[PDB]
Amino acid sequence: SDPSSINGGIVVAMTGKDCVAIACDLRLGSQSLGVSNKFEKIFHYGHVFLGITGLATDVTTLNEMFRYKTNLYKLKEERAIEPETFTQLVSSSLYERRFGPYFVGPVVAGINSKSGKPFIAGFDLIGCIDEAKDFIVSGTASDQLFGMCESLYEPNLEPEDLFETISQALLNAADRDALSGWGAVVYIIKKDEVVKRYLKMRQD
Amino acid sequence: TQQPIVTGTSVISMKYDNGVIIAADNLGSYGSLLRFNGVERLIPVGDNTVVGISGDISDMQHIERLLKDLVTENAYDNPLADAEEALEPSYIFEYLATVMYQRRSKMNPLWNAIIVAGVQSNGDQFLRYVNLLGVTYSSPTLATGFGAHMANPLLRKVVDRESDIPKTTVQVAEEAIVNAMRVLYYRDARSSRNFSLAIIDKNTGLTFKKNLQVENMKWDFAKDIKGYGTQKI
Amino acid sequence: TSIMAVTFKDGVILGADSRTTTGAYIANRVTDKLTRVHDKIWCCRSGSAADTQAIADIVQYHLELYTSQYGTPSTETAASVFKELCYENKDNLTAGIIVAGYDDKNKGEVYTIPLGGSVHKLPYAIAGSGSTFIYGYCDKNFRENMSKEETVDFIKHSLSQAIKWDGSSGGVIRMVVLTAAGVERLIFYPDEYEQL
Amino acid sequence: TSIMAVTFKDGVILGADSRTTTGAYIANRVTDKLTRVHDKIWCCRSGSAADTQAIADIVQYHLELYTSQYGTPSTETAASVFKELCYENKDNLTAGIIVAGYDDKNKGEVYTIPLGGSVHKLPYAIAGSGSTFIYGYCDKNFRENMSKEETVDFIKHSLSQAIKWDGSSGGVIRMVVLTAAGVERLIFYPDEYEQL
Amino acid sequence: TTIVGVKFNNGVVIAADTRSTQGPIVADKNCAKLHRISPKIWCAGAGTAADTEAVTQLIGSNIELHSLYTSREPRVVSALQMLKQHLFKYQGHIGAYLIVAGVDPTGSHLFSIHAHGSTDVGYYLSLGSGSLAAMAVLESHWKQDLTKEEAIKLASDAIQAGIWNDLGSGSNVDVCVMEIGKDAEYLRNYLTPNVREEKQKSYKFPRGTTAVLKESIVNICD
Amino acid sequence: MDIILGIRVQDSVILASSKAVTRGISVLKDSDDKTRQLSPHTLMSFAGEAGDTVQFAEYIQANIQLYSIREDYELSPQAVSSFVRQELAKSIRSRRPYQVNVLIGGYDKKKNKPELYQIDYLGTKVELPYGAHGYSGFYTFSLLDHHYRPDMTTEEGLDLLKLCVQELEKRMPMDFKGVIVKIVDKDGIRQVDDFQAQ
Amino acid sequence: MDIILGIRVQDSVILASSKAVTRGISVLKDSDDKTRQLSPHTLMSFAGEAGDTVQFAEYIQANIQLYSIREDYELSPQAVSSFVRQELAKSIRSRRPYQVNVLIGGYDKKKNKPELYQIDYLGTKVELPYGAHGYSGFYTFSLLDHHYRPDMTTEEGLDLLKLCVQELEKRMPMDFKGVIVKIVDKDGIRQVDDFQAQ
Amino acid sequence: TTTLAFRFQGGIIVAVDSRATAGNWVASQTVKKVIEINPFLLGTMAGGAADCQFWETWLGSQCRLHELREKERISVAAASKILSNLVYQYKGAGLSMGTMICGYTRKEGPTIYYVDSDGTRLKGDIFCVGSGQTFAYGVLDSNYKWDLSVEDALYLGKRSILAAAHRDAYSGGSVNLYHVTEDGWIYHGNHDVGELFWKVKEEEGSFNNVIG
Amino acid sequence: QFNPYGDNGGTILGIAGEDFAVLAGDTRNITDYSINSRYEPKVFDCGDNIVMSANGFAADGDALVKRFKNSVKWYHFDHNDKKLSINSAARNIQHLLYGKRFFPYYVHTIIAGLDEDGKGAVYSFDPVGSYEREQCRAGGAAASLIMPFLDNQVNFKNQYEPGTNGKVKKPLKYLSVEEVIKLVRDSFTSATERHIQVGDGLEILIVTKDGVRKEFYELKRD
Ligand SMILES: */C1=C\C(=O)NCC/C=C/[C@H](NC(=O)[C@@H](NC(=O)N[C@H](C(=O)O)C(C)C)C(C)C)C(=O)N[C@H]1C(C)C
Ligand SMILES: */C1=C\C(=O)NCC/C=C/[C@H](NC(=O)[C@@H](NC(=O)N[C@H](C(=O)O)C(C)C)C(C)C)C(=O)N[C@H]1C(C)C
Ligand SMILES: */C1=C\C(=O)NCC/C=C/[C@H](NC(=O)[C@@H](NC(=O)N[C@H](C(=O)O)C(C)C)C(C)C)C(=O)N[C@H]1C(C)C
Ligand SMILES: */C1=C\C(=O)NCC/C=C/[C@H](NC(=O)[C@@H](NC(=O)N[C@H](C(=O)O)C(C)C)C(C)C)C(=O)N[C@H]1C(C)C
Repeated sequence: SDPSSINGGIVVAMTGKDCVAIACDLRLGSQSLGVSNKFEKIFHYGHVFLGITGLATDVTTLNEMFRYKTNLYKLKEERAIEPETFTQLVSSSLYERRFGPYFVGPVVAGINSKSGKPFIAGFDLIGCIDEAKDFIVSGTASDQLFGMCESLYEPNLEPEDLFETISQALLNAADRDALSGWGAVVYIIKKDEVVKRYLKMRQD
Repeated sequence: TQQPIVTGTSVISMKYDNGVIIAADNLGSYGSLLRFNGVERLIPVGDNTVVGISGDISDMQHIERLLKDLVTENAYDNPLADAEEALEPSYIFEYLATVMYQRRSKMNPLWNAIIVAGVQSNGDQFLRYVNLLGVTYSSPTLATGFGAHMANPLLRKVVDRESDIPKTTVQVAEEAIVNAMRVLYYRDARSSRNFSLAIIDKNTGLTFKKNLQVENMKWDFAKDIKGYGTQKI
Repeated sequence: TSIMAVTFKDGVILGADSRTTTGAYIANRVTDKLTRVHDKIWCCRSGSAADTQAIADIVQYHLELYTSQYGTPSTETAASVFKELCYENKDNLTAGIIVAGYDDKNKGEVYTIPLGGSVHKLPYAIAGSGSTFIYGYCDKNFRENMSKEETVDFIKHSLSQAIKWDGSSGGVIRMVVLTAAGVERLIFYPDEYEQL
Repeated sequence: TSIMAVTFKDGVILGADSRTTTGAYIANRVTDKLTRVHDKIWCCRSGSAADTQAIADIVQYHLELYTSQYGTPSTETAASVFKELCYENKDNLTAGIIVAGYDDKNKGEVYTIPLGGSVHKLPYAIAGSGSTFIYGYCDKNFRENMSKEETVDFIKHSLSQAIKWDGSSGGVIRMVVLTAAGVERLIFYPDEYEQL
Repeated sequence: TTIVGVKFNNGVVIAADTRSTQGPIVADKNCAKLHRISPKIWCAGAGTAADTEAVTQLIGSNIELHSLYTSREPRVVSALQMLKQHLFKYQGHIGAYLIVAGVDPTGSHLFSIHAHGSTDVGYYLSLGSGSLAAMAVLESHWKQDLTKEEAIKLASDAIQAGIWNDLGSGSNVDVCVMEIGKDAEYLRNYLTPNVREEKQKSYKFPRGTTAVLKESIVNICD
Repeated sequence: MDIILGIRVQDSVILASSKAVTRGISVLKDSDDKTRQLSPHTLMSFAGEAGDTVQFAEYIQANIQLYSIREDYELSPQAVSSFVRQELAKSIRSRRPYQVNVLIGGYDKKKNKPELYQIDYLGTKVELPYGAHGYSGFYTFSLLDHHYRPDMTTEEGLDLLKLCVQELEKRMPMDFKGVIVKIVDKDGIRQVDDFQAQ
Repeated sequence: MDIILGIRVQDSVILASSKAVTRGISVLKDSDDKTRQLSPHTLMSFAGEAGDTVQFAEYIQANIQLYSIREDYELSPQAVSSFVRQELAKSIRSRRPYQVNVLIGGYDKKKNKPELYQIDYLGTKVELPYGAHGYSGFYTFSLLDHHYRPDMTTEEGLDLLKLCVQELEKRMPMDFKGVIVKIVDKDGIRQVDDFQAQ
Repeated sequence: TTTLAFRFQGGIIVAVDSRATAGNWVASQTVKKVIEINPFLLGTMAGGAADCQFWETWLGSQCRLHELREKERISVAAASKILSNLVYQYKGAGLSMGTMICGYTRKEGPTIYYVDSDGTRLKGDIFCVGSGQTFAYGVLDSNYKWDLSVEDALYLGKRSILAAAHRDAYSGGSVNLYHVTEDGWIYHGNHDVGELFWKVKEEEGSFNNVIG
Repeated sequence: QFNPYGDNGGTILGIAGEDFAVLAGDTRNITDYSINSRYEPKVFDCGDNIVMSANGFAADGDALVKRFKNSVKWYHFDHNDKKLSINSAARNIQHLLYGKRFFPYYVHTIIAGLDEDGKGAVYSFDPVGSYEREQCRAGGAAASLIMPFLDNQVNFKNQYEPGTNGKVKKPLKYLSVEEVIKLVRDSFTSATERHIQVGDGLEILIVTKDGVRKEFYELKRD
């Protein structure tokens, strides 16, 4: 039935002190059948990251679309696109399919290279922009993620702390969702460096 | 399983320092036809309890007989029928609640929303709701149907929490009620300008005001409204 | 909704209630259902607000352009443009419209355009949910060539009964008088017409 | 179907059209919708012919037995038996009934029992498909305690308008006068009431 | 959602709550439902959030171009006509319910549009799920000839009626004042009556709590 | 449904596809080859709606062959699969979408490695050690989840299939009439003519 | 559906019944015996709805056995079948009807002749040289219509089945896991334990 | 849900998962899908929790009455038929249960009966019931032999539920093991998949797929 | 057609300590987007140190509690005011619910008390009676938001001993009533932020060998 519930999966972003984090599970199943535990849902164009939950085919399609668009954007603008701008591009791109949308739940995370300010935003399937200053959740376990975040979260966490927090939010939420899990990955983003870690979680 | 035919709209109520107030217009609609106009939807049981009913009127009339029967019955072999053993609001409610739920449980509901207002023997204010599904609840203010959406927001501004009851006088309360009735007359397309209002005070008893009317309405600005956008005359 | 148009000795008068609804909620209680499509050609709208407004807005545009090219349009012509729109788009419209206009050679004329898209020229016309309750009343009280005073009364009485029985009708009664003298807007409040 | 009952000075009068239909076909044009349940307690039937007849036939039986045991029944009592039947069987009936009776202590009384099964005592009542078209007319012409002549007129006028607009109504107008003097049947033909 | 519009003796003011929802879940606890069409023409929107934003920017964009073309200040009746004809073209499929207001060379204006394209005009209006709660307040306190401050109180009170009584409404109160003579003043978060109480505990985890399977640096430089 | 299996061993990809073709009440053929060679080192198996199945396969084939002639080069397996996904992805939003599922097995002569791609009619692409379309998965995914190693030989792999095919003949409700096996490797594509008892 | 076949040769009746029991996606058993002995010389095979099938068979069994004890006699095959039809005929108009089809093979020790009865869930009874319930008919009825003789031996009959069972394993879509055969004759009922290669 | 029971040279093995789902929501990971009818009788649960859990408890009561009445333990066949016939009484009403009745009696030896709300009752050596059944069958079918050390059989059962918990989204939590001998049933622990998976992966070299 | 069922929202929570247990619930009762009451008790003391709450459809929830309380009353009559053990209560609730298996009490119920060893106990049931004892459990509208949290903070899931290379799970220590009340409050204030059917107030009933004690805290009213 619900297209956004065929493959499953979740994504979640969070802001910390001069840093942003974004994580996702690795499951890609077909209803109850688990099919792949290597389906990362996070992508990036320059220093801007994009996570996408929803129907796998569209997740793939949107990534290929934003790569196309961000590449041309760099060639013409002669600079990499910023988080805020990209958010707009994501929003208009989705609304352009207003009456036959892609079944995805996009999440943007990054640091404005010019202002150094952390940025995260979520969108409904037709572009409605939700720009939160703390966290953004998406996926079949979004309710669980909201519960986790609303409690675990606290402002200006240091990278090392934000990592614990985001990982625990993701992990415990996925464990209550039959369609999420099968491995997770977490990105900790700072002005200078970006670290990627794979979490150890239940495989059921 | 049925479907209402002749119906009454909102029933609003709230409780003040000494008692409770309840009101309801005198209309009995038949779809969009404002068919009947002398319909009393406030049923006094004894004089410490008043039952306000909305919904299907035929079912209302039925619930009315049930109530009068309850009064007659309570009197049987009861030397304290109008003393220690008279009907209490809580009894009348529990009975109605019971009946309401049994009926929905048999898939043949009494298509109504009911509010029981009154004063307990110990002076306590009683105010509780029950509908065709058997659902029940209490609050400093209670309203059925359309009144739940428009009257409550207003009435709650007077008694927002428990500690507000003792600070509210009958004047203030009755005022809120009368104003809510006006507002409902403005936006509910199934409302009437005439209505009844009843007060149940632990000191003054039961005051049942019939034939009220919405007064002091603002309509003058209507003359300055022309067209729906660009029209000038 | 209760709307009517009556032709009398000096011209024609349009009348309407001011209630717009969405279910049992009165979205607007001071609505103006008497719409101007030309100097002395007005209409009464019933049915979909969105549809009747869109239609009226277009007719107004057509008559304005018509005027620029061939001078003043007749009341008949205005009814014709409405009809064309209501008939050709009958499958996507819910508009019951009454067209009333005053002209120096014909006094006042009234054309009723019901749901189907047909046109009917008449001495007077009633429409809207409230109209059903006053068919008898109006048939027994309308007279041709009444005076402005009698007409305003006939309308005030008719619509008060419509507003009385039909829940979709209410608010104030609005009137627009179209005669050689010009255009006059009348407004009557509840307190006045309720006790008639 | 157009049926009404008006209480006046000397008692009460019941009126009805005589058209029964099945679709657009007039199954009967001389129908008698004024049914007797007792000497001076009659009713007006609207809705299902089968249902209203079955109901009436039963009430009549109940009042006859009631009479055998406790003497004459009140008009109120008759309305009560109808109501009991219409309410308890609301899911399988389509009967809109008007109960009118004359008694020496109360003059004439009128109880209208609509589709739901509720009861409403009134100065007069109207019902049936035709009734909608005369709500305004009747509200503006009924007066309490009119004379037999005025009442017969009020009814003849009201029903002629109902018959005029509602296709489900037509034929002759039938009346039954219930007063201390007895029971009188009146009949009015098209040629007479049409040009009123 | 609760959005209202109130006229006062020399202008017009519009207000709204800041709750965004998806079913019974709050999507955004502080979104902005007030949209700028032109400097002095703002619009409050209810319904499908993406729609209120898109249609609002589309007409706004066209109003900007029209303004440059005609060398005149935008007029509210233009925003109103462009919006309604658009919504009408889409047979109500664009879930936008708007209250559009502002001041222009012809005075101050207050209208509302419904998803299917019909428009209203008045001195006080409300839309959204809190529509009824807000309107009860307005029906109880509006009077002709209100001062800028009176109007802001009334508008702000109506939104609260929504925030507190409507589950679909909540959080803060956003206001925008458009006075016939001055610049329009947008008051983002004019009221913030819903601050979360200090949490009972901190859930800051002791580092090393999460089991990591593998690590690596990501190359963002080209 | 039909049985479409794929398993990528050490230096090759093996595709097994049921041979039965049933229409309603009767099995019309027991030697059907549900496969198309897209290029000398790229093989694609398919299953799905009666007409779309072959129409889509042959369509993809034609294009890959045309690209080969024009460029005098053989697109990598990855590239071929990406092309196929794009095609199905378009299809999913077309007037009448291709109801076809496919497995793409190819040997990347450049990277010198075997590759297996699973793609459904929605345009969902995933690269796996082994995969399957239809119900087959429900049985084999845990068989292989158990007895599977990255460095297995082509011989070991074929034995692993034998294991899978057996389980399928034991628990699957239908008689798919055995499978046709094919191996894609550095030397191309060949069929294991002797599996009906291997 | 399940395979329920019956063929009446010279001095016996032979019943063949598929052994598979499948539930949705999985075959749960391959040795199921879809039969019940009603009396020493009367056997009944059945197919149909999951629960009703056995419930009805055992019910019939109980009654026939009770009649036997009470009368110290074995009802003729004809009588047994007439009882069964009456039972199904009642069922068809009951609140919840038995969705069961049956074949009744018996040897009338009195007339000294084998008899085969076909009866569907509607209470339709017919006596035939050979019969079948479900789809099996669509294949076998013309096989037997061809190679069938009244005076055939039990041995010839079993060969005729082998012919039928083969065609069914060739053209039927499902894997019914072979059949269990049984012979009813003057000496009673016995099973052909060796048909999985006879 | 995944439940399996199989007969072998050393008696009967019964293994189940412990996850309860309400749609895609994971309600619990600690549900007991095995009902201990008595020292020699076990029942497995698949389908609706309430239905199985309730009726199987009821079954225990019926078995106990039988024993008091007849002064003897009820046969596996009879216990399973009590449940079978009860369930058939409700056929069409909506009961949802895929059940396994397993036991050991002197007269029957190791016995396993499959009983579902359809009215289906079957005796067999191997049965896998639940949304994860196919997965369990995959592992079980290709490693089963009648000659398995009571310790090897135990692991095969455990491993089969592990396979299912991994692939099936509705199966998971932990594994509950049982061994049935004529002396009765012997509980062989609850194994959380959270630790079991990694252990098995590392030690066996399987699940080589998953990234570790 | 007639729908015999409704949804009054609400959210409940139950946590077990070593010698105590708690059952909490918001005090908001709703119907669609309207609030019926900001304070309508949902967790009840049924005697013998048993606390229960049947959340979901209020009519059914009340009927059940009533029926269970009555069951306790007769348990006393029939067995000399003998205390009804919590496990026994649970088996009884199961029969009450399954009794209506084909026209279910549209509720999710939880009960709390002490077991026969004085230890804290929590039991939760599904609409038709499936039940199990647990250390903690959330039920209702925001159950999906609270549970994950409790899995983490009460049973220390996905938490490992720092520096143990994620090989040693954090041990299962046991919360004190004070530490429990904190989790309860944070669970609800959090739920209150994201779920429109949660708010107004939080009522907690605490069970110890000394009886049942109540605690009440307000929650945002928007
Ligand atoms: C006259 C009353 C009528 O003639 N007929 C009743 C139908 C009312 C139409 C109009 N009001 C609306 O269109 C309102 N929107 C609306 O009703 N939307 C539907 C809904 O049920 O919500 C949708 C399309 C299913 C709103 C735009 C005001 C009305 O009040 N008509 C009046 C008169 C012509 C204004
Ligand atoms: C008054 C008119 C009404 O009040 N209502 C209109 C419905 C008419 C009822 C009655 N006539 C009949 O019942 C006739 N049968 C009939 O309509 N059958 C249906 C049909 O459409 O054919 C069936 C049930 C679907 C026939 C029995 C005369 C009628 O004329 N009502 C009058 C007045 C009360 C006689
Ligand atoms: C005002 C509240 C309302 O007026 N009405 C309640 C419906 C809410 C609308 C909006 N939130 C959304 O639109 C959410 N997205 C969404 O609903 N998408 C549809 C879907 O079914 O998934 C698509 C368009 C078919 C999400 C963007 C939050 C909302 O909160 N409305 C507010 C106010 C205007 C923000
Ligand atoms: C085994 C999984 C399955 O075999 N099948 C999936 C369906 C799951 C059923 C069971 N969980 C429940 O039954 C839940 N309760 C429930 O669904 N109640 C119904 C309702 O609509 O509320 C009632 C019966 C109408 C709840 C108890 C978790 C489940 O998880 N099945 C497992 C195993 C047997 C526990």
